[PDB]
Amino acid sequence: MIAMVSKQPRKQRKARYAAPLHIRQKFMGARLSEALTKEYGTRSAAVITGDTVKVMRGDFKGTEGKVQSVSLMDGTITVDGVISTKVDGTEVPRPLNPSNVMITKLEMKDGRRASSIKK
Amino acid sequence: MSHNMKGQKKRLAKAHKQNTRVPVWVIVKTNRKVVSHPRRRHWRRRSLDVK
Amino acid sequence: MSSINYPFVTEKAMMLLDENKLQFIVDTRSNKKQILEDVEKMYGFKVKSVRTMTTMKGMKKAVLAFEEPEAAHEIATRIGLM
Amino acid sequence: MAILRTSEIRTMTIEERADELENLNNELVRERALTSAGGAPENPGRIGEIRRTIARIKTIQHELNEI
RNA sequence: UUAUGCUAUCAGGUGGAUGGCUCGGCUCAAGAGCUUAUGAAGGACGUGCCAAGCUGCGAUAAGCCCGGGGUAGGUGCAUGGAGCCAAUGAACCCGGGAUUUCCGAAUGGGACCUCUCCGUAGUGAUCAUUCAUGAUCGGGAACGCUCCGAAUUGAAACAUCUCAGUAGGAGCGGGAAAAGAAAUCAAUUGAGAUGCCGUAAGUAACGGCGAGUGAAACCGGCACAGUUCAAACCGAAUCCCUUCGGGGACAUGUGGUGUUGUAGGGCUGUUCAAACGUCUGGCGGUAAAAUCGAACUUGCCUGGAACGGCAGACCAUAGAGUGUGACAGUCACUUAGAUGUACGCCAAAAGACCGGAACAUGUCCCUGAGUACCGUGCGUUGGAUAUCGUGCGUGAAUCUGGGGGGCACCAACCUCCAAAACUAAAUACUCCUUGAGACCGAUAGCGAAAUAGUAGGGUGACCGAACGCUGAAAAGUAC
RNA sequence: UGUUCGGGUCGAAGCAGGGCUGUGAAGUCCUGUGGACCGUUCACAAACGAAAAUCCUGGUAAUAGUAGCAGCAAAGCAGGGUGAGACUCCCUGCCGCCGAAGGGGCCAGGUUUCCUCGGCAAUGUUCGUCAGCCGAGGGUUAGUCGGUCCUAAGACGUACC
RNA sequence: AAGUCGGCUUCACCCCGGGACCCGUGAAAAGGACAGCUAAAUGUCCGUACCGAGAACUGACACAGGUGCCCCUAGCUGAAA
Repeated sequence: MIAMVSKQPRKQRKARYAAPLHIRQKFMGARLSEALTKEYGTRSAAVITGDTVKVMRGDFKGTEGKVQSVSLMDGTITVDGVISTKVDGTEVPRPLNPSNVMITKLEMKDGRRASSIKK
Repeated sequence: MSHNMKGQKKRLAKAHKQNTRVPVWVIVKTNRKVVSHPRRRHWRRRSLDVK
Repeated sequence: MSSINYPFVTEKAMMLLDENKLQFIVDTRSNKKQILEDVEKMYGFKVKSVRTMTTMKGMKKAVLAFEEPEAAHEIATRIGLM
Repeated sequence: MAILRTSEIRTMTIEERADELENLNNELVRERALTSAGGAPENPGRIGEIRRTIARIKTIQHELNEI
């Protein structure tokens, strides 16, 4: 969150860079699918490790997979199937920005998830 | 064999254990971005301003 | 406030076990009386004497000579040294 | 999970808390003694979690007026 | 094959300019504004599994506990290994607690030393008429008040003067401080606390009358607020502590009345009746983290990657902006606009309480002393025989009184009542918070885009750097 | 900066070289390189233009493979090892230095240089496998040795002034 | 492995005593002794490595300087260090 109090690039980027962890949680937001947005009443939600998302920008547009990992400090997610093959030949996962993906299936093992997404 | 008190010897010990290189794992963690250190010194140079 | 930090396990410190002495890193604030009483409370062994030095790491080392034979070995086994 | 929680500490008794504190001190002594040999600990986080559990126990004790 | 060389270009090395980017700096505006013996700021030492610096923390040591928001990750700068923690709701943020070594106002004594001695376990020093207890000490970017106080420089030298009550010093001290309700300013007859701004005005005034220095009143504004003692009259009718029994102060006067100028108050008498103010009360505002907040991630092309081009679809009280693999109102955070919020702060209705205001009468009483004034010396001032201060000397009056009206005295007229006390607001400043910017953009901008008052230099007072950038992703080059 | 009109991943700025225009300050374009920003109309501003200051900061030449590595003090040689590499590190022998100091003990001062293992990018005036260098680990034990106690010249604290 | 004996000398070290000089007349206080013997307990804290110098200090240096010195120094020659 950064209000129109400060329209200065220095203050916006400082706020993003020194955002606390509870604010970096909100940086993991991604667009919900049409069904999910209709059945939740919100347009976006935070990507969580486990739920299925479709990558819609980058080299891996259209791939659906489960979030393997989430780094809040990096602001990145790790999705099943989104990998870079390294000079060894072994496959490392390529971190993605959550704004480049779209949630298609939500993980609902946590009862707090509904109010987490909205309200 | 100059004679130090407890605090003087403690401060000399602190200086001695400060006089160490940055850990290799620290260098790896910082990606060769923290390799240097301001408290490196040699014993036969400008002495400590500690004692 | 316990004066004893932990048993000190180096070659010279392990050489004490064969003469029934045991070496500890202790709080530098504490003195020989406090170290003796705290060790006696900690392990239930009567301490015959305490020798103490200060190191260039800023630590204090204490070699404890016990009165009961095998007390050093038994404390080392209780801690997990032996 | 951790060694023992705040609810567990408040559930135990005074002597139970003292006994657990003594056991934790013994484990900390043993682990610091192992680290004294230079070799890496078998559980690097074990030492720190023991220290924080000891701090939690002491804080509960001070709240409960034991110390 | 002409070497050693010379000139030009090209390739490469060194180097780190240029360009671009920038979580930094600087300035301005709006807020907010004290803290410490219940041990502050600052420093030393310790504290991490591998941890040396910084940062945080204090032997419970990059941390512990409780409540709220947040919810799936976390383990600082700083994605390395291995573990640990977390759905018993962590991390993080807001509030409240605990722990909190030694030095340090530092305060049992001493400190060469940050420790050490006695341990009788510590009210160190100076103080407060109950000896129960209480106050002061140090710190704070600048600002505020009191006092002490240069020279360079200008005068084209220099001494009065100027520089300048500046620089610097000492004391005190808060969120502001100081001042503050005329012994005033006026001028023919008026105004009516103080402060600050504008103007008066480079005027009056001072001045080798040179150079220069330099007001105030009136008037226009910001903000507005008035009062309490001493005494006269009464005479313990009071105030404080308390273990609620009592104790302390107090007739050398606690308390009631009273507080001032075309005089006021007291005492005597008559009348009208009681305004301001203090307390209770918490309607309602303000108010933590924080919550919600529209509308595309559609086709083709280019591309590693669209936020681009060309078509298409939408929102707008939201087209400020930032991030996202290239230019994004519709991808994310946001934004416009609404919500919520513990402790607190202000706060209206409605109640409890001391009480207020006129006149008549007058051989009546009271109304601030080394004070006001004056002589002389010195400083300061525009203050000139007419500024203020204070050293010495001298020194009054009491309402039929006293002071002022820019030399003294006389007279007239006008004006006030000192020598005791308090008092919000308008004002100053910027450690700090927020915002903004024809500001700088890494030799600039703070010295510091910082492991920066650091490395380093000086015995010390003190002086003081350099160093930003892989890439979309380590995919950090297997064999 | 306001404002008008634009360019750019089908490659902006910058950079090296070149073509054209303009008297010129300069502008524009081409090739290469570069990888994300840049111009333009009318106006307005300034921390606005460098060849000079024994200018400042940084970088880097000629000097130049030059001086120095020569008084210390007679300084090494043979053989055998170690090692990828040996005048320079280790052993034996010979030959030498100091020998009322260059040996021994210790104050102040230093502050880990002490010991062991593993190294040689820098340091060592050459080399180096060696090392007071680099990295890792270890090492200092007191009733009797000192401080601690006492007071000296003389400081410091409190009180008074 | 011997490990037993004698003699000489002896500084620059220890004890003791004498003399001379005054011109500096050459410290103080703690402590100790003079009434103690026996038996148990206690004796805390700090320093302690190593250099102490033609390479461990200081002079920017592994610097021909300087830095407390020793109440430290063996045989011959020689008065003798």
